[PDB]
Amino acid sequence: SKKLTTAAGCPVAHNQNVQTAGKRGPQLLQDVWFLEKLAHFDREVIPERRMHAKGSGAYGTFTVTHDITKYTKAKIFSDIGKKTDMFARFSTVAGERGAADAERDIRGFSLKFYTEEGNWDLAGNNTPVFFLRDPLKFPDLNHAVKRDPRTNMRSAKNNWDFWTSLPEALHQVTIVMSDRGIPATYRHMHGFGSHTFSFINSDNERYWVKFHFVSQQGIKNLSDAEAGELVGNDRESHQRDLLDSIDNQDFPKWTLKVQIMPEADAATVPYNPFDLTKVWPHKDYPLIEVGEFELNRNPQNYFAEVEQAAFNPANVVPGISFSPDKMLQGRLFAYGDAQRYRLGVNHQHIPVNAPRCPVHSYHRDGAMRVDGNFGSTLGYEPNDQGQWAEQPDFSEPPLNLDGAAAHWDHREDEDYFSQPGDLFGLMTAEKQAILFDNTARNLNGVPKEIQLRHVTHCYKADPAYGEGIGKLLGFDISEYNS
Amino acid sequence: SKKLTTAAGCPVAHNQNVQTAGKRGPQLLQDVWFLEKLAHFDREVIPERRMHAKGSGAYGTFTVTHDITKYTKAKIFSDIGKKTDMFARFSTVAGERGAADAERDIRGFSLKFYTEEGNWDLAGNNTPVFFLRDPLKFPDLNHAVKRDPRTNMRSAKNNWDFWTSLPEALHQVTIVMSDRGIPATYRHMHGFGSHTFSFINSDNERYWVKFHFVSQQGIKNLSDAEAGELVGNDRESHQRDLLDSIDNQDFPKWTLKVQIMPEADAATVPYNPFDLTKVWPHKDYPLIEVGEFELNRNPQNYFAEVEQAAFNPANVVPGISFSPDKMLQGRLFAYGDAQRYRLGVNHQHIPVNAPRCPVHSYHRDGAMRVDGNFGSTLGYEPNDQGQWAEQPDFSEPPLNLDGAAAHWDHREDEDYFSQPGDLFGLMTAEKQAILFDNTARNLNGVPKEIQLRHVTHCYKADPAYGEGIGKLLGFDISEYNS
Amino acid sequence: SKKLTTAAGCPVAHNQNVQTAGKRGPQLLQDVWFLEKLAHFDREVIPERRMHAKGSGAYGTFTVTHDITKYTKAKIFSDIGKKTDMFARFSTVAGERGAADAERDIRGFSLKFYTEEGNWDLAGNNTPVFFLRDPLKFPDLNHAVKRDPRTNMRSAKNNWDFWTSLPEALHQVTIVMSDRGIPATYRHMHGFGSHTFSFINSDNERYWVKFHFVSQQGIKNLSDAEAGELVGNDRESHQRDLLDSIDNQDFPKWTLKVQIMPEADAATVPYNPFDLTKVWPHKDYPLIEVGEFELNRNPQNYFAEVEQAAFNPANVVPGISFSPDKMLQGRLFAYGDAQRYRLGVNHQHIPVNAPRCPVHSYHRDGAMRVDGNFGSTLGYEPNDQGQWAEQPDFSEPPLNLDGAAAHWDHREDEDYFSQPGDLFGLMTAEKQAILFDNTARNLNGVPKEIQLRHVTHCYKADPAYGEGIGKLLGFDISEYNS
Amino acid sequence: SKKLTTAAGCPVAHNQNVQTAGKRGPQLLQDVWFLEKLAHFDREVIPERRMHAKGSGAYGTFTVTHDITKYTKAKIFSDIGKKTDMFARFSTVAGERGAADAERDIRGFSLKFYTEEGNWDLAGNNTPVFFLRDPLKFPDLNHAVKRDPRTNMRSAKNNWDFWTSLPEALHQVTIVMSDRGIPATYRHMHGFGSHTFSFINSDNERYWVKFHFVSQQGIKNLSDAEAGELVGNDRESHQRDLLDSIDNQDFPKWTLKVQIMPEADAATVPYNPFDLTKVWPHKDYPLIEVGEFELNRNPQNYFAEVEQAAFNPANVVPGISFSPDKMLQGRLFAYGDAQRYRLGVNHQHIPVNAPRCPVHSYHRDGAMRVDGNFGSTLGYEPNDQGQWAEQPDFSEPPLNLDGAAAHWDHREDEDYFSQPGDLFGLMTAEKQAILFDNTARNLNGVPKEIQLRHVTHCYKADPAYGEGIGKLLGFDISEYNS
Ligand code: HEM
Ligand code: HEM
Ligand SMILES: [Cl-]
Ligand SMILES: [Cl-]
Repeated sequence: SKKLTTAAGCPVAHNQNVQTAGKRGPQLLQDVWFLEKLAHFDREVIPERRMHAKGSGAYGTFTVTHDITKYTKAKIFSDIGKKTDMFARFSTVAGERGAADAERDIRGFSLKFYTEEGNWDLAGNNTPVFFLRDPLKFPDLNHAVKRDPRTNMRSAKNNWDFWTSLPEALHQVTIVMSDRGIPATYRHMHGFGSHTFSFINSDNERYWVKFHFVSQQGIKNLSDAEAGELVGNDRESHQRDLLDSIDNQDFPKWTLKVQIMPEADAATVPYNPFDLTKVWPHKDYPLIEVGEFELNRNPQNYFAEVEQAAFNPANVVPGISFSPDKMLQGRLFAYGDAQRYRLGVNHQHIPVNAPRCPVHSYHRDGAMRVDGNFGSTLGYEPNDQGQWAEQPDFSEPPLNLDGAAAHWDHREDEDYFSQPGDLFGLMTAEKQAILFDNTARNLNGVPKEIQLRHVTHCYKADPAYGEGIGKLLGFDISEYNS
Repeated sequence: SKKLTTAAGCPVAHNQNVQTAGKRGPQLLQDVWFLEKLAHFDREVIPERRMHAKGSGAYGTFTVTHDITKYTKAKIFSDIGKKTDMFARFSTVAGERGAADAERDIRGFSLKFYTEEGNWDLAGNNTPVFFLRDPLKFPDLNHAVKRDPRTNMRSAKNNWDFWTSLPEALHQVTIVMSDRGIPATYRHMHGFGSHTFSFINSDNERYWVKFHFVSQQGIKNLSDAEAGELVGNDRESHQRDLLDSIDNQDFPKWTLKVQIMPEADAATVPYNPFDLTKVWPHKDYPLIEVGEFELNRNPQNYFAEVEQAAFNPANVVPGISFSPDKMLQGRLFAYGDAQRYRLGVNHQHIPVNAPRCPVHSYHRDGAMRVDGNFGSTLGYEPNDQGQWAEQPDFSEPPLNLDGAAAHWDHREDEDYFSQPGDLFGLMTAEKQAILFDNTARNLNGVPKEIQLRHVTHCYKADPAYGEGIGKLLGFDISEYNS
Repeated sequence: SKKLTTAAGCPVAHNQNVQTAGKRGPQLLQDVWFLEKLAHFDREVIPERRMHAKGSGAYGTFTVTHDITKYTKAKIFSDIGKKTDMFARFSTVAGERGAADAERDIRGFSLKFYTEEGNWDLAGNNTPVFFLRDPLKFPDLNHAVKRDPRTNMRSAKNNWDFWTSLPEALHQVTIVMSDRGIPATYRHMHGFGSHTFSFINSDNERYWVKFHFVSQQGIKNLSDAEAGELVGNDRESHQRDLLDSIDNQDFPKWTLKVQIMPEADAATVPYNPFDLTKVWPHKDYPLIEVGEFELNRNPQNYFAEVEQAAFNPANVVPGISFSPDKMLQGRLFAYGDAQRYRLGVNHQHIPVNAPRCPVHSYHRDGAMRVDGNFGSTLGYEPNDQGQWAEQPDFSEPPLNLDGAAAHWDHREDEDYFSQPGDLFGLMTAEKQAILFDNTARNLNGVPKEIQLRHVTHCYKADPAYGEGIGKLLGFDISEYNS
Repeated sequence: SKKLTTAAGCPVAHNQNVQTAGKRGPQLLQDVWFLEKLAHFDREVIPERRMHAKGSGAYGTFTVTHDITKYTKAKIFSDIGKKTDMFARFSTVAGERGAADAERDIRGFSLKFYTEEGNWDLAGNNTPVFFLRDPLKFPDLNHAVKRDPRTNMRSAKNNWDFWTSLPEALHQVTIVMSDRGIPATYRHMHGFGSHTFSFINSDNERYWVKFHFVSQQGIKNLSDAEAGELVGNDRESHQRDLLDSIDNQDFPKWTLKVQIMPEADAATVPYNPFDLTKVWPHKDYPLIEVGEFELNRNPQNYFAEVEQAAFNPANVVPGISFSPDKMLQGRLFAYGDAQRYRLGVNHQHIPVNAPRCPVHSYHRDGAMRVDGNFGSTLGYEPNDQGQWAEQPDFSEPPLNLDGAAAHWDHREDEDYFSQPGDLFGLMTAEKQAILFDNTARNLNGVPKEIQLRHVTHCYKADPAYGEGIGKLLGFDISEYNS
């Protein structure tokens, strides 16, 4: 029971010395434990995630505290006090596997709720917005923010050339360059679904919805100087903090709140409600409390439960659906796809990914089939056994459409600057000074014409925002005020 | 259960019609069930086995009937009446996935015994010998007996050019060209370990051993004409027979018998006891009966239990070990290697491959890790927790060695023809004529110089053997006389 | 040079005998040539195709004979006498690698044209129609026509339960049960795109199109009895014929003809023009001649050129596009998905799949990257280098849409029987008798209620069609005439 | 030029906006550029190396300066002034992709020489020795020095529990805890083959050999405090240095020197000459200058040329071979094994891995076969076409052997401490204080019984070594005495 065996269950007699042809002779092929042990060792590693490769996870419990059942029939939300198992992974974005935790970056805020009608995956971020309006730009973002093909290092030129070429990116650039760019720990940041999603209620009415997760620990951040110091001591600071806190029974909590928009308002609101680079004003759609979750159990094995974790935005549950946010649409393809490659087609048989409700999922065979493959069950539908029966009671209402099939130009909406301006305007002088200093030092070494492209965008958001950065870089106002 | 869900447990509402932009419009990406179902479908297939790709499997039970505990300490054989669950896979060799069952070919006779001290895999054949003396020639044999690189069809010239270049191959060539080359069913053929292996007893004494599995149904074969007729009707004849026999409770049995040679005898016998192209004469080493098995249960799912089955000759149990047969030696590497590629590093977690005894196998991580991965258990040994403790009481005795590390030429042993001669001499005239006819027709269209090479080898086995084929082909006796 | 080396170019001295500790000792691990040779051998096999696994390929040339540039701007059709190289693969559907060539089945008719504006893949069939109207049924078809999960054999019950559950399948069921179900060779069958596609001209006007490939060798078929005799002798009959025909310089040819439907007609025609189970009457849309191709070159290596060939219906070229045929829509996802799994992400660097025109494809990294990965070229767009510039001149016209996003029920169109009834009406008494016999024998052993379901459908197509099978099965007319 | 196409060479019209059902409608599946672009993106990542994942590479040139042709027939050394092109990768050991360059760790020093008789791979380290005597302990070392299964962080307890269990590890622990544990740059460290290898001359005589690479830039190191400050600023410090140095034409250089031991001396020397934890004293075998290499080209693409680089210790060339060092013997299996998994079976067709000399490597098929697969060339040997002809002229002489096949206990050699003591004795008082300090801070938080185990080992090496650490930890000399 601490006794070593082979994978086939044979006792291992020799784990210290290989078999050789005499004391000083070469090694024998028939040391098969050596061959097995090293062959499994040689295959421990699987591909990292193409985005958010560096991260930390924990298990917890979501509890309903308020009634939103008029808007959604989702079983997770059905009764006050109702508890649901869940799993969260927090992460950086650009960093690879052993990259520093405490970098200036978006943080992933990824939740799996093990509901009675399926795993609901909400792969959120610590920001309500993102850089892009169209998912075609996503591989380009990755290539701009990660390592240069030649230098194998991040390139400020590549990063800023790309960002300055997409004025719609200004909102999230501002957020990442602000004081919230480096949370002090994963417990001291908020979470967001970011996208507009939808709620479907008992009567098949549709509402557009935003998910908000409010930290009960409050917001705490690190300056570039504090982060560099921390990173020099510990590339694993945020993992360390999450693990230690839960082991110390200091369980972090977040309050789920939602914004809910009747289907019809989408046609009338002054902002595109499906634009990922924009929020819905709280004045227009106030936050509505729903419940809270708390993270209260560390995984026993990081590789099995965290590295192998897969969150798919397409994994929704009755009462929760998508929206025509083009960014969300693209994500409906890319995650299942990336996860089948990264983890194997049968990766939902990995415990962390498995439903904790009845599952009868049809798909047969595939690599590493360990669940019995449904035994002798026939594989085709329609069939004379009524096997693999669809469930029409769960059918969503149609969605009205208007206009031709085409590549519609998102730049028809040129409101790239007002929401960033609003954000900047709300900052204290200290927060504005931090913003300015972070941006200016990030722009160091970046070719002047790219710098000026950014300063111009900041100016259009708010003249004080452009000027704050322009002054630090040594530009005359005339260079960026047109 | 009948109701259809996604892999994440979400009810599936539409399994008949995809989502489109209007009745006559193009398909929408947000049909996420379509993407999941097709993405899994697209990944059902895994690589087939490189050898013995076509096969049939069943479960059964082995029972000890005689006491051989004087020679082996293996728990499987420890008590008369002791029963052990097992899995068997029968197969052709050259045929791919949907190739005909009823071909002229060796048949695989592969057994997995779920013992209390590990899974014992014996991947045997329906013949006591093989074509080759050295494992380097194995890929060459595959390339000669399978599809030509250009034609994509088997090539008589490739096959016979290769066979005629290895005079040692004559024993197994004679067998495959004899009436035994096409068993009528898997139930009407014998099985053999083929290789010399070893038994180790309670006092750590070593014996060399051969395993023999004698069909209790007896031997039944098909002629080329009968097999062709059958194949034309049914490429699945042997699967159908095996499955149907078991479904009608006519369970096939085999009797295990062994030859046992004291270790010291191997230096004194007139033949090489580790030459896979040779048998041990029954006169020198009589068959010693051990027990019997029956196959009494069909797999519920063929892909998960038969296709994914992995038999590795290196999976031995205490009391059973290997020998210096170079062919056996090469197989100690190749199977685990082939199986990690074909099935994944964690394939021993697939139920058919899993031990039924205690397993504490050390290896961590790897693709599709579903077993918990030993949780938080440390991964290194030596350690201060007594974890992963080796088991020195199961240590095998040393093997004495003599001579330098070198590529010793097996052709020092030029006894290529005497055992084929003995086999031929024991055939009735009808069996000899069948041999002559099968060989002559197999050699059809093969260049004459290659045909002559084979006829010469046959003549050297027995003059009547060479002449029997020589006459059919129109050769003058002086052409192969010398 | 024919001298043997390692993969790293080191001379190999010993390819006949492995290195051992003495003449009769165990094998040494340091025989690294053995390890490398067997490790590569162990990895020769990749997954077969999930459908059409069994096949044959050849290179050839397409030549334009007629002017259709009024309808399409595609460069392949731009000038009379213009030659374009191509590769074709013909195949069965249900058979695995190694299954019989001469089975009753659809034949794949897959073409890759190496045009100056990209590879145009047309993955067609030897039939103008198919069994299904909706791509969700495809994995079900696979599972119904291939091996039973338990028996590992084809199942008449599974196949016919499935087909009788889909009355729309009757058209293709009729075709596959007719004398055309077994082509005598690949050269003696027609090819079809089957789907409605589109042509776009210089003025961006869209026409709907069907592609027809008319065999210049004529149609030749085999009966079940003739096919059985052939299979019994040769599982590779159609490969043998194609290879041998091309080596003998008897190059097979087909004439490309098209049906062309103005965009506005689609709304007015009495049949759904995007229904894969229906053809467009030649009376309404006569065949328009375009050109011809001949296959004149056998591949040098079958694995590298044929097995590794990837045909993706999404690989269209300017002037050729898709249609809202839901079956074609589903294919736009499945192939590239299946192919990246089967062949690797970078399979388009395999010579057979590579374009023979300017290519600058942007995708970076991925497994087995051999093309240089664009060197130091930056990887993001937009960028300040004008790199990865889109080509707006090649933009397609918008497609007009109407109606809500929904899973629209295709069974709104209940015209299941008229086109099968028409096809039957065109058959001679002899061809009808063959159809009746083929169907009755195919329904042998199938549960009576399933048989009756098919006969009922055949009855509704034409009373004589139903009665022909009904008689052979011993049914009274009252059992199926309602 | 600079224009975007699909992988099949079709021009891409829309790279900014995905195709939707109207301006604000959901995304259409038929946007096939989106699917292709995202599917390739989703598959960019391959597994990182199991050890030495973090690294930097460059191309250079080796020049022979002096004559050692008396001892080796290797072509690379055959003539003074002879130039050989090459590639080098330098690396850390424990860090993943993204981990800091400037950690306390062994550095990998890995060389590929493109010789006229094969690629000679020499995967060395920046140290002449290593922690272990037996290759079975390698996965244990990985699991001890990398991330704990539960915490996902490195563990001082795990690491030192393991190192203190292996007294033989002291030599390398001393070196990694010394000032040379953090090279300032890759240019400012030495390289070593570490293992005893062999040289074979024109007369087939064998010499044992050690390879040394002496930095022409000198040795320069960073203290823990200096390294932490650097890491806080830049995780890519060593990549940055190597890249910029070469771009600045400041080409780093190393002189190759060898130690050469006649075969006979191996039995007479007072140290095991095949013990990887030991050096050969310069007193007995002085360094003999051979040539130098410079690194003078940065790779064009890091992924394709550095990440995909594979160095296999078994890739030796005529004139150079192995030794019975158990650790070297194990590496002969593991690297090819790991690389086939990580990179694909055909990874030696990746340009950096490709030989420039004649290559005729035999192996057929396998994933991503892009080289032509030897076209129609037959695949078996022996054959009648002279194909795949072995090269017996390059045969190596036999190695005399003595003793039984057994798992021989290396702890028969109890000389664990003398060489670490010799090294300690040669350090200045300042470098000794640095050693004490690095070690004592490394032991922080490690259970006292483990700490004491290490101090005991150090004392055995030299009383002042043990006392130096003992003092800093607050132990009395009597607690770790003798
Ligand atoms: C929703 C409908 C369909 C789906 C999802 C589907 C799926 C597939 C898949 C996954 C493959 C293997 C691809 C590969 O690995 O390269 C394949 C092969 C093939 N299919 Fe389809 N199929 C569909 C309908 C059709 C139709 C309607 C046709 C004819 C018009 C067709 C013709 C072919 C041919 C010719 C091949 C073999 C291509 C080759 O020679 O490599 N399929 N199919
Ligand atoms: C039992 C002993 C050892 C085993 C089993 C082992 C195993 C491995 C493995 C699996 C890798 C990753 C290989 C790849 O994916 O390309 C690796 C990398 C490496 N190892 Fe070893 N190792 C051993 C000892 C050593 C020793 C003694 C040295 C130095 C003399 C060394 C130097 C290196 C270097 C430099 C690399 C990275 C090669 C590169 O730059 O791509 N290793 N090792
Ligand atoms: Cl994949
Ligand atoms: Cl592998």
